[PDB]
Amino acid sequence: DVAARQTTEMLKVMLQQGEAMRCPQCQIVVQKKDGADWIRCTVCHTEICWVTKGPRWGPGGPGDTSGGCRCRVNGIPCHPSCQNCH
Amino acid sequence: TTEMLKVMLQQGEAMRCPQCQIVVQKKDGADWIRCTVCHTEICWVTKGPRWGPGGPGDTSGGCRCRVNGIPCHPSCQNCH
Amino acid sequence: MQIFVKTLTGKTITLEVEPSDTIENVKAKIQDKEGIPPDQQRLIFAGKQLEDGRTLSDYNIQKESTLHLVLRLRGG
Ligand SMILES: [Cl-]
Ligand SMILES: [Zn+2]
Ligand SMILES: [Zn+2]
Ligand SMILES: [Zn+2]
Ligand SMILES: [Zn+2]
Ligand SMILES: [Zn+2]
Ligand SMILES: [Zn+2]
Repeated sequence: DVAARQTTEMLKVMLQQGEAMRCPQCQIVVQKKDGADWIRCTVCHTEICWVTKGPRWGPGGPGDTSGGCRCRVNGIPCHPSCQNCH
Repeated sequence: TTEMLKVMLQQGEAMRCPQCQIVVQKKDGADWIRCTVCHTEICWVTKGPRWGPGGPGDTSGGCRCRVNGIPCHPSCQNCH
Repeated sequence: MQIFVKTLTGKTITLEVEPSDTIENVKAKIQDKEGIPPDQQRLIFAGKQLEDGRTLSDYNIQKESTLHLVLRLRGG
């Protein structure tokens, strides 16, 4: 059972350092390897804004700015370090 | 032939119907098949019943595709 | 024997393995069962990322042990 706690602690550290997050739709743990400021979840196909660690879009999917990070709505990037979160 | 059917089942190109247990061959391209004998709906991409015993719509069993926005399998395009 | 792999929050899959199976073998069983390419899989046990060439034995992974699956995905 010491195993379980070592893994819980490792994940906690990954989350805190920004190396991992939970997919906001299906809740699997995801990491980003290289590339731009976004990823697509393999399990559920949700687009994830990595630079804000949250969904790129609202529940209508790509194009739906009723939720998500709303990058560039009214011309305002979602985060000052964003280069391309799709 | 029956000998080739034995191999398809062996290799996963066929499955047994989850309701009636008869051999069902793959429909290439499709993630869903309707059994020709008992007419039940099969999720081919997860190789199981599409629905619970209540029939279409009953997510008390089956693959539960799209419940809470989660597809039944990462490769699923449409299992009805 | 059997081992468990945590996937979505609260969800676990069960796998049929041998003490001698390699990590690459396990990731192949995950792909067969869940559809996740092995190059996207990172497996963790007891706080360590598992290396593809070692075996359940090397990592002291026994029956009813639980691994955690993490998806490693390329940025767009
Ligand atoms: Cl999306
Ligand atoms: Zn997801
Ligand atoms: Zn964004
Ligand atoms: Zn952005
Ligand atoms: Zn049938
Ligand atoms: Zn399905
Ligand atoms: Zn489906």
